[PDB]
Amino acid sequence: QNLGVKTATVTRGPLTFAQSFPANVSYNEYQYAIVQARAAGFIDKVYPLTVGDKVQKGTPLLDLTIPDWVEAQSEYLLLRETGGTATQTEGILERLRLAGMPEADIRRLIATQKIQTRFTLKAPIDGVITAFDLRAGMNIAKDNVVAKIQGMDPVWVTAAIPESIAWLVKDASQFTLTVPARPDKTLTIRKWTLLPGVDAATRTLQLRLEVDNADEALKPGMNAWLQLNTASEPMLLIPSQALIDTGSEQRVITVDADGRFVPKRVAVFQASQGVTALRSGLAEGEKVVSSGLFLI
Amino acid sequence: TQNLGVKTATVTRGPLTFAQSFPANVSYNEYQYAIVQARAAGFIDKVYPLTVGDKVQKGTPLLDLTIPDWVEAQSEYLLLRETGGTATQTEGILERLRLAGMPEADIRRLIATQKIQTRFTLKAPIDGVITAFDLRAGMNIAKDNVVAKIQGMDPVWVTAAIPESIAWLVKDASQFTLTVPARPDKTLTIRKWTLLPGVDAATRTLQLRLEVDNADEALKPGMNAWLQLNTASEPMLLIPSQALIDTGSEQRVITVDADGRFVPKRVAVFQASQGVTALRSGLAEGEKVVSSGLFLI
Ligand SMILES: [Ag+]
Ligand SMILES: [Ag+]
Repeated sequence: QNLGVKTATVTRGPLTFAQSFPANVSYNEYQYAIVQARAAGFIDKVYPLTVGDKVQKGTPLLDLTIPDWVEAQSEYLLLRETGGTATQTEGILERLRLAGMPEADIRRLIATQKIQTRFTLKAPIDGVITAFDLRAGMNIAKDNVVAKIQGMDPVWVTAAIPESIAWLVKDASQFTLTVPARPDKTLTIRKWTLLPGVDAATRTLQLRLEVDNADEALKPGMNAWLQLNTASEPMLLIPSQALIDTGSEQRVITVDADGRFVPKRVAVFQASQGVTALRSGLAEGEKVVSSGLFLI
Repeated sequence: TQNLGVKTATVTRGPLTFAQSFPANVSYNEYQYAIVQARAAGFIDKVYPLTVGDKVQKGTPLLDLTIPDWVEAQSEYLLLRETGGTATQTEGILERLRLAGMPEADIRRLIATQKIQTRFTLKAPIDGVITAFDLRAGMNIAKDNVVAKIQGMDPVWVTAAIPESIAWLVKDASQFTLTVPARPDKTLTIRKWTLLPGVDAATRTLQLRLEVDNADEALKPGMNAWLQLNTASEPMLLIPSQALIDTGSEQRVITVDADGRFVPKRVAVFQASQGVTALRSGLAEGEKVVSSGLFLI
């Protein structure tokens, strides 16, 4: 009959299965930008760039020159002399932007008057080079590609999930990202999405995850770990401490408010995370004692 | 757009079923063993052609043994059938003997054959397999001391290594499908099952105690046993997979309003399994669709 004790109380609810997962970083094929040629032409310059550097934003990649183009921009040129009604000249200018002449150039042809030489092309978005090293003098064709850039503001980690435990995930907080390379502050997490593709090896769905890269502290192909938390159909819960056995016997403390205790019988369904859930034995609201201590 | 050598399919709500094979190691149940112990001090005789591990067919002899003291009273009583001592007296000692531990089938022989009871054999309780015992000949023993053990085999234990994550999703014996490389044979029926809530700290893994019906006795333990388990999923709208199509960013399939007129409806697949698929969103509970179809542009 002591009372240097602590009170506990039975509760209904689910558990929380921990689970760490292997994750490999990735570049979202969405936050990228490519620069393509308006139409065939030839090249010039090409700066001190390799397949992957750091462009600051809108900056030169290479000058280039185009034949054919000129043929008409000169034909047109004479009309401003041979009194060809405005509508005529205009009709050929659109017939040029058509083929694909930069608008800001045409104003410059019309103003500076001197036919349009070569015209450099600048990188659209800040980012990181990928593909491109081609240089000097090359013959190209229409909308053919010339180079790519990679954005880094958002990033991709793709953990490999078991279908069996798939649909138990429906909120971004179940996830807890972590990285060996960068402990640091946070690993905040934009949005999550699940490619319903069943990697036929182990029944595994690729689980895409756009992560906030601002401080740019991450490259790709790194090592990334995913602490996921799953749950369970709710069951009668009790703190583990307050449970005891050692053999076929399994059960603990009933405490009806009269401060009087009693041996009640419970069969643990499963245990996890320092607390246990009884398949059967107690009642929704019943009170039990954890950390207690008293005599025979 | 008009053929009809087809087959009709109808959308529905419900769960999927996740397959999953698992490693299992057979085992003997520490409940299906028996030990034969002595009633009281005595000495021995015989001891049959048995080794530490044979095949007892059930209730059968292990050895006969001789005991003194026992005699003391069983002779005293023998005179009360001559010296006219009320039936109540005699019977009072017989119980006082079964008390000490006298085989009921032996007393009948004491009363019938009359000849005081020489020695008396002891038989093996349960069908099984001998474990411990090789002791033989003539030996001095004491009271409830042990003599031999046996291992039952009729019920057998297999224990799969289950992940808690998936744990609670199992509540019926039929999800279990047992298979053994060694013995394809007929069935592998499965008495009862149960979970030992001890989380194997390595991988978050429970045990999965399974009592399997070993009748034909075709399984020793330490064997290889595979457990094809099936899980489930919170209910979602289903469609036969045959009746779905894509190949790129497009994903959707046949809507068939009763007018026999079809239409390209757009659906989003949550995941697939076991030959059917489940749409996160897209169609309607009971909308009609076509599997096994086939027609033109
Ligand atoms: Ag449950
Ligand atoms: Ag679903």
